[PDB]
This record gives sequence, C-alpha cells and structure tokens, in this order.
Amino acid sequence: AAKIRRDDEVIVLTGKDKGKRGKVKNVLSSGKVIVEGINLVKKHQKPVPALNQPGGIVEKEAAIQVSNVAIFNAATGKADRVGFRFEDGKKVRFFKSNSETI
Amino acid sequence: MKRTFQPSVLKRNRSHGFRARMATKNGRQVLARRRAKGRARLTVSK
Amino acid sequence: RGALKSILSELVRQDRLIVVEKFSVEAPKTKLLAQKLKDMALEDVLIITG
Amino acid sequence: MKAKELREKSVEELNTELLNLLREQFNLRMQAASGQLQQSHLLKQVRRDVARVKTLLNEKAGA
RNA sequence: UAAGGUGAUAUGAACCGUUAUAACCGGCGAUUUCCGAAUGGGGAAACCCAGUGUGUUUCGACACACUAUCAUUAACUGAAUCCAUAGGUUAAUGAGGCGAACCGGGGGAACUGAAACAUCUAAGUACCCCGAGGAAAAGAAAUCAACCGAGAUUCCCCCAGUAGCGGCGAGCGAACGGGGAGCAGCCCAGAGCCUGAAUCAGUGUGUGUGUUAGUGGAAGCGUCUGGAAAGGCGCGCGAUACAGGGUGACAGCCCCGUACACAAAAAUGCACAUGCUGUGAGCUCGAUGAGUAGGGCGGGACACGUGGUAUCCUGUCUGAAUAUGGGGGGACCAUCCUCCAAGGCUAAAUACUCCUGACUGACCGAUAGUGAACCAGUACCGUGAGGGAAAGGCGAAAAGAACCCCGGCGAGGGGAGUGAAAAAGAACCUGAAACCGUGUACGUACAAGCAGUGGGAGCACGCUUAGGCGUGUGACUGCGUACC
Repeated sequence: AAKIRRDDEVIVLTGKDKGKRGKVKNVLSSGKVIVEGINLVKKHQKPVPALNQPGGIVEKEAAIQVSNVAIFNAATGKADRVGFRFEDGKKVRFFKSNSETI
Repeated sequence: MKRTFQPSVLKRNRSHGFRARMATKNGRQVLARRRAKGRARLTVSK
Repeated sequence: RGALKSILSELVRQDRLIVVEKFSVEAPKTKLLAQKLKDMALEDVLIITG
Repeated sequence: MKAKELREKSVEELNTELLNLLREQFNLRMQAASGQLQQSHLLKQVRRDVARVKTLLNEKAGA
C-alpha cells in the first residue's frame, strides 16, 4: 500500500550505520526494511549434523523500519506523506515533493 | 463414609446437567455469567 | 462587584496596557501578530485583550 | 483454473468431473507418491477451484 | 486502492501473484459432519429411529425434500342426542426460541438501631414467576376551590416540613394558596349527501444530503560534546499544526493527530418531490350499550393505623331513577358550586445506555478500576450448587551462547561478543526486605541481671614537618529494671 514502488534506493540514517546505501530492499507484510542486508557480524545456526552446517555470519535480518529517507536521488529524505495524481489507472507510483513522479 | 469425589454420567440429571442449567432459570443466569458474558468455555459435554 | 477588577491600580505600571481594540489581527498567519503586539509592547507573554 | 476462468460452461462438475478432480486425495496424496521435488500439498495453493461450485450451483439453480 | 501473499504465537514447505479478484476491507446474496433453540414421537446436550415423496442409477440404492403447540379466519368433516354443540383432516399466517436491566401484575421477608417487641420502620430490595416494545407507566377530570374562579396530567421552587394521623412511639409525610411550564379538540351507538379531498401502512423512483472506501495534508542546517544529539548554541525558518507518545533517547524541525479540498458501486438513513397496492376527507341529519350506584356488616390503599368515619375500591349478596340531578362536596348536610352519564383517543415532560461515538478529568497510574489490561471467570478447593487466582512489565533488530576451554558427548564459569549493558542471559523485573558464607581486626571455653550510653588503655587500618584526632566488637566496672 505504500505508493513508492519497489525498485528504489534508500540509506540508514536513524541508527549507527549512518550513510550505508542500497536499493529495492526485501518487502513483506510487517518487514523491518533491511536496506540491502547492511549487517556486520552476527551468527547463524547449527542444528543439522551433516556436511552443510551454515557457515554464515552476515546479511541475516537487520532492521530499520518503514523508511527514514524518502527515496535518496542526491541527498534528502522528504516529503514522504505526499500522494500525487494519475499514472497507472488502478494505482499511483511516487517520487518526492520537487520531482513529480519517477 | 464412602467419601467422595468420583466421576459418572447417569447422576447429572437432577444436579449437574447442561440442558437443566438452561431449563432452570436458577442455572440460566450462571450459564451466561460463566461463558456468554464470562469471556470463557466449558466444553466438558461428554 | 466586588472591587475584583481593581488590580490595575495595584500594578498601574506594567500590566492592564490600555491601547486599541482587537480588529488588527491577520488571522490565517497569526504568527505575524508578534510584530503588531508592540503598542502594548508585550510581544507574546499573555495573549489577551479583554 | 481458480474456477472463475471456466464460467461459460453448459453444466456443472457434479456431472462427473467432481470425482476425476478428487481421486488424487485417496490414491496419490500419501507419502511421496504425488511427488518429492515438485509437488507437496496441492488442495489450496492451486486446486481450490473445486470447492467454489458448491455455492454457485445453489446460485444458478435460483437465477 | 497499492503489491505482494498462504487469519499464528515451531515457520519447516508449496504455490497463488506485482495488468484491473493473489489475498483482504464493503453493499447485498449463497453456504449444513450430526446435534440444533428444534420442533413427526423419544429425551440422561451432542440425538436413534417413524412417515411419505423426488431426480435417476453398474438399478445395490442414493444424496435430498418436508411434518409439531398455540392465536386467528376459510373449506371439508362429525358424538353418547331430530337439532344443537364438542371433537378431527386440510387450507392459509405469524408468535412460541433468546438478554443485563428498565417498566406493567402482584407478592417479598427475618432479626436489627426504637434501649421491652405480638403495631410500623424493616421492605416493596433479596429473588422466583408472567408480559413485549424501545421507550414507558400515564392521560382527557364524580379534578380543585370559593362564587374568585382553574382547566388531560401533573410537573418545578415554594407556602412547609403547614395541615395531618400514632405502643402518643421511632418512622411515614399532603394539598390548597402564588409564580410558571403550559396555551388544541373529536369518534361511535349510523344513515345521507359528498367521494382516491385530508392521513399512513407498505413498496419503487429522484434529489437535498448521510454511512465509509477512494482524495488528501506543513517548515533546516552548521558545530563543540556525541552508542541514537531528535539535548546545548546559533536562529539560517516557525505556528491558529509545539496532542499525546512513537523512532534505539529528550525530534517545531520525520512524524501519526488537527486546519482544509476533492469523490464512489449498490441496498439504504431521514427531509421532501413523486409513483403503484391499501386507506378515509367534506357537510348535514341522526345517536345515547346502567347490575351501574345505593348501602349494612368484613378486607382496603388513601395526609387520616380501627375509630363515631370519607368516597373513586374490593368480595359473599341484595338491588333504583336517563341531567324536571345526584352521584360528592378529604366529619354531616345546608346555602349553592363543579365534574357528568359511566364505551374510546391525544402534542410536551420521564428512562436504557446492550455497544460504539464525540469531549472534559482535586477519577481508577495493578493494596486498584465495569469480576474485566490476559489470551484469568483460566487453572491451584468444590459429592458440589461453582467461590474464581499467587499474578503490570525482554527489550534498536530474537540483535535470543558466534566461538574457545573443562566436565558426566553434563552443570556452571574464564575470556571473546552482536551489545550502552549480562550489575539487560530465556528459575526474561534496570531493584534492599525474615535468615545466611569466606574473610580485615577486635571481645574471647569462672557465666550473673533487656547485653548500654558513659569514662578510657591500646589494637586491624588512615591523615599529621610533633599538634592528643577519622574508624567498631567493646578487659576493668557503673548506671538499671526500655514497653504499655
């Protein structure tokens, strides 16, 4: 329902990863919006005994919710709320408050 | 003397019976205050 | 009736600020009235007129 | 075909399709005999179409 | 609309789908594993079998269709009885099933403030029973008065706590008089002339505009300190937006609220404009349903609790007269007044917030608040009939022991570490209390008397250019009985 259409670039700024940049995300009902997986060092699980135990320590689910920077382009992360006009008949895709639509 | 607690079905018809807890008005207020208003369940119908 | 109203002779120097009636306000930009509330001097302190 | 794509049809599945569409549940749906890398649980993900007739026939018989 | 989704709280895995039915919101409609509230009859709640039909079958049978008690009107039918009546076989249709509570019917206590209890208060409340709608009970004057008068009813301050009754006891407790709120009249008992003319129960249509989607919706940067600066300053801009709290904090600055502009399928609010089925309008002339009342004695609620007696009641019984009056004038009757013929109908004022919707909080901030934060009327007692808990709460990201090392292929720690933190580590609360273990030094295995504060030796330790102090069990013994 978000009117900003999932192909798009964002960063973290509402947390210590301040600056870390990426696009499209992973999006489902109640998703924590993980940018492009911008995680550091965080374990994976070893239940299986056989030859394949998950050797991983990064890119697992690391959160910063909804969107704090309204799709990046150059700098600046507002206005988010703004809802535009006709583009698709049955829906509307959006950009931000000085650039009409994508 | 022969104390006391035990389970049985056939002894429910004058005392413990769900249709009689609705047949009697005396039971009927209990039945609603215990589940329909009382947020709950009984389910022990067997 | 009830000398309740008599405070303006207790203070008399900073307070009842006898000036002009209310018409002067914008109002859709009420943010502006700080500039015009200078005849009473008061800027923002307690925004009445009675 | 989610039922809605075939609505043009002169008769409904109780004409004998009702059984051709349901045999699988008692003849193939056991341990791995309907599949092991490709199928699993069929009846709602895809095959939910068959339940939909059971209102529609009541719907149509009155129209 | 805008894209993702499979109601979940092991998510393993299928499989829809970002073209405009993948889910999911919403109008209306459709869904039957058997009970069913349930209803052919049976009931020990989850029925176990009667009846008679139907489309059709590999002709086994089948999934399915329908019935009852009543209140009320048609049709057929029918007794001990020419007749009467009663009772069945159908035809139609709706209610019987279910609410916390209001409200109409009456009941309805025991003891207990009275210092005694067989008046009363208690108490018209516990409940139990019966009605039928969201509003009711009411209400169209045998009403209240002094001759002035008032108008269904009474309401609201009064007058008044006045009149007014009593084991002369504790309680109960009016009306008139004044100001007001109010501020309008019909229909049968029935014929005529008139005749879709006035209303409303329904049932379709258009607007005037609801219900909610869809439409929306505001400001800024640098720097010293910095896990998040969303603090501080700067004002570089801001205001009918500075609720409240979320985002890891304290964010005018991002918000989500407001303030404001645009707009729906299709039933359908209510106001009207209408339309189809049904109602009654206009104006004369006719019209008048007493077992009703009376008493004499009972039971009575009435301002009047037994008493002389007061109605409008009520019950065994008895028993008139049509307004050429008497039923009654809160003792009884004058003088004389007012209702009115005993059939039915009325705008306003009152209460129930089921639950969910708008705004205030010298109100509840888990010793509580609707039993209610829960998912707690749930489990720890119940022959049970069911009384209902001990109980608020990790916290960026489940970021929920990567990894190493020992041991019982264990428990727990010693470092790493996501981390501000493990003094947030899944016997999830950022956190003393009843009681405890190893220890720095005491007093010390001849003990007395709330175990003392004194008066002081020097001792585990500490400061001092040396300066008698900053530290506690407590050698000597003095003082005593700390309570309430």
